[PDB]
Amino acid sequence: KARGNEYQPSNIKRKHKHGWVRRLRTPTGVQVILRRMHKGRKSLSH
Amino acid sequence: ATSVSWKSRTKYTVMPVKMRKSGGRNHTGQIQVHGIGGGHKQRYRMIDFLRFRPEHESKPGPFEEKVIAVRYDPCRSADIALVAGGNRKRWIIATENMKAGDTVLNSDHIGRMAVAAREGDAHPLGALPVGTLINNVESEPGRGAQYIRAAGTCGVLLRKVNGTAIIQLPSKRQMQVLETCIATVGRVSNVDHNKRVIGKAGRNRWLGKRPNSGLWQRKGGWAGRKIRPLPPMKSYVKLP
Amino acid sequence: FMKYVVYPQTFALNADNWYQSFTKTVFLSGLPPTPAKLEPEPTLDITALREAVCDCLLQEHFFLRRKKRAPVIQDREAIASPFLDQLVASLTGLLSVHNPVLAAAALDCKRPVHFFWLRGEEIIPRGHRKGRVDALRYQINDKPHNQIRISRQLPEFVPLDYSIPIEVPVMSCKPDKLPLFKRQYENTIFIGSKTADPLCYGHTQFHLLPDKLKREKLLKQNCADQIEVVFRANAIASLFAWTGAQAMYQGFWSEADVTRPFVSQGVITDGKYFSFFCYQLNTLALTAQADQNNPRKNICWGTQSKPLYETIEDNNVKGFNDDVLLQLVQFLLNRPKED
Amino acid sequence: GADRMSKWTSKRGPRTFCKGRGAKGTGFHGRDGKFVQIKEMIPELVVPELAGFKLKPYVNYRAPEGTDTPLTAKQLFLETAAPAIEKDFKAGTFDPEHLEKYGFEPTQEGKLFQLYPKNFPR
Amino acid sequence: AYEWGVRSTRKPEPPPLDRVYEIPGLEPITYAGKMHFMPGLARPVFPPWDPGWTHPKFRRLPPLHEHPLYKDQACYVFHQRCRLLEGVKQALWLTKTQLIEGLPEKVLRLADDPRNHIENQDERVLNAISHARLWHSTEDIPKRETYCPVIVDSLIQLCKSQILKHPSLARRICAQNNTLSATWNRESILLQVHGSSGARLNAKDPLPPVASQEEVEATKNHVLETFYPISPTMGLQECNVYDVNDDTGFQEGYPYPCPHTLYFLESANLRPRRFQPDQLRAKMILFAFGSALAQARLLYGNDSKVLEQPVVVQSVGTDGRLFQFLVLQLNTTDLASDEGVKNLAWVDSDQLLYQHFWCLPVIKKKVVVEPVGPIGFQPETFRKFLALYLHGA
RNA sequence: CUCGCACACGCUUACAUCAGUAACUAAUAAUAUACUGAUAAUUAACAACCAAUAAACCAAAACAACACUAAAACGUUUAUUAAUUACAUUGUUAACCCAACACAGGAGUGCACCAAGGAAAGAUUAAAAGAAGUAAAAGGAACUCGGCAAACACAAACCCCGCCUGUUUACCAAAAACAUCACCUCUAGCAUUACUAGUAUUAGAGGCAAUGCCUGCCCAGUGACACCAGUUUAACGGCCGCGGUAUUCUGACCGUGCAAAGGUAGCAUAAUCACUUGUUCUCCAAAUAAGGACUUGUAUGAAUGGCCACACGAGGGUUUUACUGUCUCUU
RNA sequence: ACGAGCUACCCAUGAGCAGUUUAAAAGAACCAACUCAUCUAUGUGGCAAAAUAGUGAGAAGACUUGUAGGUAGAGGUGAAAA
RNA sequence: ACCAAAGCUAGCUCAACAUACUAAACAAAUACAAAAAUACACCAAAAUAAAAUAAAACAUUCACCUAACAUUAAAGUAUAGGA
Ligand SMILES: [Mg+2]
Ligand SMILES: [Mg+2]
Ligand SMILES: [Mg+2]
Ligand SMILES: [Mg+2]
Ligand SMILES: [Mg+2]
Ligand SMILES: [Mg+2]
Ligand SMILES: [Mg+2]
Ligand SMILES: [Mg+2]
Ligand SMILES: [Mg+2]
Ligand SMILES: [Mg+2]
Ligand SMILES: [Mg+2]
Ligand SMILES: [Mg+2]
Ligand SMILES: [Mg+2]
Ligand SMILES: [Mg+2]
Ligand SMILES: [Mg+2]
Ligand SMILES: [Mg+2]
Ligand SMILES: [Mg+2]
Ligand SMILES: [Mg+2]
Ligand SMILES: [Mg+2]
Ligand SMILES: [Mg+2]
Ligand SMILES: [Mg+2]
Ligand SMILES: [Mg+2]
Ligand SMILES: [Mg+2]
Ligand SMILES: [Mg+2]
Ligand SMILES: [Mg+2]
Ligand SMILES: [Mg+2]
Ligand SMILES: [Mg+2]
Ligand SMILES: [Mg+2]
Ligand SMILES: [Mg+2]
Ligand SMILES: [Mg+2]
Ligand SMILES: [Mg+2]
Ligand SMILES: [Mg+2]
Ligand SMILES: [Mg+2]
Ligand SMILES: [Mg+2]
Ligand SMILES: [Mg+2]
Ligand SMILES: [Mg+2]
Ligand SMILES: [Mg+2]
Ligand SMILES: [Mg+2]
Ligand SMILES: [Mg+2]
Ligand SMILES: [Mg+2]
Ligand SMILES: [Mg+2]
Ligand SMILES: [Mg+2]
Ligand SMILES: [Mg+2]
Ligand SMILES: [Mg+2]
Ligand SMILES: [Mg+2]
Ligand SMILES: [Mg+2]
Ligand SMILES: [Mg+2]
Ligand SMILES: [Mg+2]
Ligand SMILES: [Mg+2]
Ligand SMILES: [Mg+2]
Ligand SMILES: [Mg+2]
Ligand SMILES: [Mg+2]
Ligand SMILES: [Mg+2]
Ligand SMILES: [Mg+2]
Ligand SMILES: [Mg+2]
Ligand SMILES: [Mg+2]
Ligand SMILES: [Mg+2]
Ligand SMILES: [Mg+2]
Ligand SMILES: [Mg+2]
Ligand SMILES: [Mg+2]
Ligand SMILES: [Mg+2]
Ligand SMILES: [Mg+2]
Ligand SMILES: [Mg+2]
Ligand SMILES: [Mg+2]
Ligand SMILES: [Mg+2]
Ligand SMILES: [Mg+2]
Ligand SMILES: [Mg+2]
Ligand SMILES: [Mg+2]
Ligand SMILES: [Mg+2]
Ligand SMILES: [Mg+2]
Repeated sequence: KARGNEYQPSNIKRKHKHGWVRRLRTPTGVQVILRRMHKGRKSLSH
Repeated sequence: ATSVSWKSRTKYTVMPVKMRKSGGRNHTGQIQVHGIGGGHKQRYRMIDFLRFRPEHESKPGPFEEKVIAVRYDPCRSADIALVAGGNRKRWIIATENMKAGDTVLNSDHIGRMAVAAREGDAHPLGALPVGTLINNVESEPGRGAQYIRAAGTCGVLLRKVNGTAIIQLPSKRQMQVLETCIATVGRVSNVDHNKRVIGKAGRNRWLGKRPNSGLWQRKGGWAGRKIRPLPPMKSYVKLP
Repeated sequence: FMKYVVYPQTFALNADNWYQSFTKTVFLSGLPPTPAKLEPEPTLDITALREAVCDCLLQEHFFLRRKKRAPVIQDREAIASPFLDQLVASLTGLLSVHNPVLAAAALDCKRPVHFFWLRGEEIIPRGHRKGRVDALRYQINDKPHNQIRISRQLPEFVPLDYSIPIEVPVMSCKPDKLPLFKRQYENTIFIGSKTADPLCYGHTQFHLLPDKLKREKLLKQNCADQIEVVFRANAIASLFAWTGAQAMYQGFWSEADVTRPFVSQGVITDGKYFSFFCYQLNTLALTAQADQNNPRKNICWGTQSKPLYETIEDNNVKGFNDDVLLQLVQFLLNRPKED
Repeated sequence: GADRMSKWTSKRGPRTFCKGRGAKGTGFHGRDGKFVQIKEMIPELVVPELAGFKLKPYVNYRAPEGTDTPLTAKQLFLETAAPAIEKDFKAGTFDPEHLEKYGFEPTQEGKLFQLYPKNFPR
Repeated sequence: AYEWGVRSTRKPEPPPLDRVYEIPGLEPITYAGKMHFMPGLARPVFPPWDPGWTHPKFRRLPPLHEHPLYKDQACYVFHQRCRLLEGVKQALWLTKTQLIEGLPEKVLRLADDPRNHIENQDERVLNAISHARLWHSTEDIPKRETYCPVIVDSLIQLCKSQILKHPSLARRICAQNNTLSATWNRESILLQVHGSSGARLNAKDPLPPVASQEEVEATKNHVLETFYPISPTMGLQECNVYDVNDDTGFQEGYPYPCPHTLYFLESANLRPRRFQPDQLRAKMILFAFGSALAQARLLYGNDSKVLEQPVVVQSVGTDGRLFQFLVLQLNTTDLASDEGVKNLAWVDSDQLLYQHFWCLPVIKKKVVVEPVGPIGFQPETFRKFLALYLHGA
């Protein structure tokens, strides 16, 4: 019915989907971290 | 991610072990079989299909056991029976007229004389008369009863030639195996399973059958009444 | 609504005084005045009672063969709890001949006692309800080791309007620094049974101290004066909750203040030591709007700790105190009035 | 959405997430679910006697300082072991096989406070 | 056959060794020098790690044959929660006793005598039942694990209330969780009742024998019924480490030596977790037999002989509302041969204290059809319990 | 006037005290839980972390006495090892979360319906038009596509379509669509991750829809088995012309031709091309509306299923009263 | 490359359905909590990038719902609404 | 008269040279859900580049298109091309 509230916060889900261990457990996430470091991001992951 | 199967249990247990159903999902997570999922919570009763299984290797002779209870099993369409003999109990597939407090004999001896086949007996195909009704038939000696198990289904022994037994399966197909294969005489319990009626669409969901898709598919060449010849005999005896 | 959870067996340093502030009860050292109008009844067998007590000691300490306890520390919980149960049962059975009430009494084994009351006011400091007056609520959920419940109430110790020069200690501080913490759950008033139980009165309570409140534990924590304070707080909380449950089962509450005092006896037992308390509830109007002109105060009579045995060794009891046994005998032989 | 620049601490998590603030553990978990604390694991603060110690946290201002000469291995050897080895060599008693008497240690695993493994906190 | 293990969930086989390790006289180059894994180097093989200093918590479990008490002959242990297939039948076979339906004559005479009754018997029993089922807990419907011990202790206190009239019950004391060990060899089978019971009442004075010599001699002509397909050791724990020692719950010089009554409680919320009445009766038979064996072997000796003074023990099992009473008289010790005298047992079974209890008032068609309280009440079960309690005096 | 207390998840100090608000935030002031500065705070008993290895163990939870089918989470005991010695670490505020906002929206659980929470109106006048509510003479659907809305009623019936409960186009379509029990086909004689820890009374790929009467003809074409013949339509799908004839309308009948058969039973102006407002009867004073009959519908038709039937439906049409501002005609 | 914290469907673990008629916990009936959204009127840069009020259907089941996980685009899932 | 407008600086870009090429800080913790001292393992992996465009369409073809051999000529020559 009403949209826009699709983001229901959850720390466990956030850390299991975009956490550091989740990023590093796959080579694609490692490449994502490499791209963020090359760009100079202050926060690489959650 | 990859899921782990629930069947991690090496030791045999009489008590029902809890099982994790998976609806059409393989180890990857994609649907491989459609129309499965959302069933009722069930436990698994460990069934010993190898009927002739002596307790101790010191005495390999035929052994007699006693039926304790005939109970319902949600996993299969048949009704199972707890049978105790020696120092251990086990679940087996109950035949048609097995009741609580019955005698069961399990033998592998073959002689020139056929044994009077009762309903609870488990004798090799070579020791049974030429035209008996059998179930839980075996492929290779010692392999185990993979074949007939469903409620009310039973094959028929046809003939024994050259140390080799031929049976007729419920699909009216002839199966050739060694005469040493252990089989149980009689029909499987719950013969009225074919005559049961599902009262509503909810009973299918209780059994765990998701409704079919609504996509209308036009019938192809596969559709129609295909009158085929009977397939040739399936033989498992490895001729040298 | 929100309420404090008051624990009888507490680890706070000086919690007896805080419990007195919460309860409006005054603590008097020593036994209450003895009603010397008694008949020459106590001709019992002191030797037989000593034999029974020593047999219980030896059975729960050396005779009873249990499973091999790998921790060599030999925790006194599993050593004293069955001992306390068997001692209570044996004493009740032996003294029931002299006291017919104990035969008709019911013995509760580790059955909870719940009480919930109000005391004073408090302006809400934080939240959207800041600046409004909220009454302080307290709840006691005790688990006495052994309880004795009877049919008729025991007689009072002092009259209803008995006055004491000693005043209740009042704290110029919040209860959260005891420390106490607020919690919200079901606030039940429970005596040991439901209201339909014909035994709406009781006789005596038994409380076994936990391993957390051991004398050696307190000494290692550098607490010597708090050994008696632990007993005082336990008795003050438990007996008051028990008498309040009795009064509110009889039908008295803040606006229906109690007409006849409710008396209570309590025995608190460590692994080795014993202590005895007597509590008399007279006033139940502890709320702010009814305590404005309330002169009556609750009274708790207390006794100092006193050991029963001394380093029993190899099925032989070395030391024994007959005065503790006599005090237990008097507590169990106190009888309701006959009419 | 949620914040990423703030540090991930124990306050911003569920009940099942309870992370320490950096303190060292003092024991383990026993049998009945309780925590068993080991007295060997807690740091024992070795404090000296300051009653007869005639030293103050501050120095006299009129007192002079010194030229910065950091201590080094060669200087320490010269102050400690060089005179002894020199005396032994002059007397002819110097033994290259055994140098333990001059303060040298063959292995570190023997003594209590070891250097390379750094068994002492401070 | 059909192996019950699955290759996907079983422990994986170690990966095949690198091709370097099959070359004779060649030293593989691995990553063990850098203490971390790096591709391109061979997999190092490590010897079994040996913790020269043994740690209690983090060491491997010692094998069973290393234990000093390990013995070759497997003993069939019966512990507290053992289940028996043919409960009464296997119990009788393993214990060598003859079963009797009714309670003993002296028990009946003590029970049916109105003089030994309580002042207000029916009212006190109803009050105890109501307190146990409803009043003892703040919850509306208390659980069986709660109201089974409560009702058992309430009945015990009701029986104790008769000590005023009978000044002989003071010779008894209760006991909780005491180890019982009674091992015997029967028909070349080493059985051992070993474990702990719910509650145990002990007394200074022995319980007089109840079986008469006529019944004892008639027991000689009785034959124990046999079950062929099932072995007598069904449901027992086959153990290889044990001690052949008659260890009762107490040490020597105990003041209350003779066990009077065992108390068993089926305090479990689930029917599968509870015992069947048959299995409960078997458990009581075996535990009373173990206690009687301990007493007989501490009084007379370890020799296998017929007892001129039989040892009689009592037991009560409580499901919460169903009571099973048992009086077992051990008369012989030699159980290897089946041609001798058999022990005796009176098993009074399926005794309902009350039919049903309604914790809440059931309302049908806007009216109360049945009020709060137990529907159906059989005081005879309580009378038998009181007779068992007062059997000593 | 009554959505209040607490906990879980989530936000991080937005919480408390003092001081200031000319301006910054409140959609405006007063002042301040929402702005600024300074100082303090949430103290564990509630919660997180809190044994393994073998063996005895089929007997449901629903007041559980004992039973039903869909067969059902939730446990002890025994034996071997489980550092043994106070006080460990962590969450404790809030008027708060997700919606760009101090948003009439979306939010799990335990308690009671107030003993707790708040204010519809910034101040006037009382124009039109608009939204909401109440009441109404006589009439009582005459208004309108439709009785939509409203109403002092809140009933009885007749048809079409789907058996029924249910699901669907989040955000213009909730249905006559899908699914459904039932009935039919086809595809498989079998082992360690789906199917399945199952074995043809089984498991998949599908069609049509309970039940009752039934499902008529055809392998000529295209598919599928058979590796060619031959079998299959509850497979894809098709089931006729021309002309004269009984006594005038018709054609029982005959001649001839092509086909694999030439549309059987049933129903019928239908949700069924156009002619159509087909003809006739009932209902109304009037009817292209509704229902019942006639019926070549040369483009109806039998599991892409054909016919009736109970119950059912916010599905689509038609009536009888009762009801009323829908309307006469608004106030 | 990143997405199943919304939604489609599953997998583990939990929680809810008060009252009334009924031998019934009958994919029964009335009506609450709860879940959907039939009709109308406002709203149409609004309270709202789908709402409010009135009125409706289900309401012991093919029912809702909390937490965690999985199926990722030449695909997933789908009681087919492309 | 408000609103306003104007500075010359921070710094950037293109090259050349150049040591030879992942800057500084790393006391403690950092791939448990990162900044959380501490327990009997599993660790790991490779299989062509495609198309948008041009040929006025589009199927064969379409340089450069993250692979060192640079410069002056041979030479836009021989050849390869739905030629
Ligand atoms: Mg958004
Ligand atoms: Mg199945
Ligand atoms: Mg079945
Ligand atoms: Mg289907
Ligand atoms: Mg379909
Ligand atoms: Mg962000
Ligand atoms: Mg947290
Ligand atoms: Mg929290
Ligand atoms: Mg501690
Ligand atoms: Mg925020
Ligand atoms: Mg302002
Ligand atoms: Mg501020
Ligand atoms: Mg708070
Ligand atoms: Mg206004
Ligand atoms: Mg107006
Ligand atoms: Mg109006
Ligand atoms: Mg009106
Ligand atoms: Mg009017
Ligand atoms: Mg009209
Ligand atoms: Mg008109
Ligand atoms: Mg209407
Ligand atoms: Mg109407
Ligand atoms: Mg009407
Ligand atoms: Mg029509
Ligand atoms: Mg429908
Ligand atoms: Mg129907
Ligand atoms: Mg769906
Ligand atoms: Mg929807
Ligand atoms: Mg829509
Ligand atoms: Mg609808
Ligand atoms: Mg709609
Ligand atoms: Mg349909
Ligand atoms: Mg049919
Ligand atoms: Mg049909
Ligand atoms: Mg047909
Ligand atoms: Mg064909
Ligand atoms: Mg053909
Ligand atoms: Mg017709
Ligand atoms: Mg029709
Ligand atoms: Mg019709
Ligand atoms: Mg037409
Ligand atoms: Mg129309
Ligand atoms: Mg009309
Ligand atoms: Mg018409
Ligand atoms: Mg018509
Ligand atoms: Mg047609
Ligand atoms: Mg058609
Ligand atoms: Mg067709
Ligand atoms: Mg269709
Ligand atoms: Mg509808
Ligand atoms: Mg209708
Ligand atoms: Mg519907
Ligand atoms: Mg008017
Ligand atoms: Mg996920
Ligand atoms: Mg999800
Ligand atoms: Mg209901
Ligand atoms: Mg219903
Ligand atoms: Mg609405
Ligand atoms: Mg209205
Ligand atoms: Mg309804
Ligand atoms: Mg309905
Ligand atoms: Mg494409
Ligand atoms: Mg697709
Ligand atoms: Mg469609
Ligand atoms: Mg379409
Ligand atoms: Mg082009
Ligand atoms: Mg161009
Ligand atoms: Mg183009
Ligand atoms: Mg290209
Ligand atoms: Mg060419």
